[PDB]
Amino acid sequence: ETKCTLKSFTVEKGIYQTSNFRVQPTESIVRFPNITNLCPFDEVFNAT
Amino acid sequence: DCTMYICGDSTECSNLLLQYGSFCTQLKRALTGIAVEQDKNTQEVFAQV
Repeated sequence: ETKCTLKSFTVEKGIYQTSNFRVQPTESIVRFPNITNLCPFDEVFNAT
Repeated sequence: DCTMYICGDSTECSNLLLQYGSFCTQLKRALTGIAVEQDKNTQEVFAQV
């Protein structure tokens, strides 16, 4: 990777920065309020 | 870090950024050069004995 970054097949003595490390997320979470305000859809559809 | 700063986690943003070229190579090179320059200044100043 150091070779690939320097764009050369030979590397001299030293310290070289090559890439970045970052922990990838594990899973996704979605949060919303207590959505319970339902309309009278059923009360209208089942009306006599 | 160019990716983290400009785009972050956006892979499509990274793909769009890759079209701009080698700006970030120059950016990182200049930053590392400034770091090494500050280190060399500290050394030349305080390591005379």
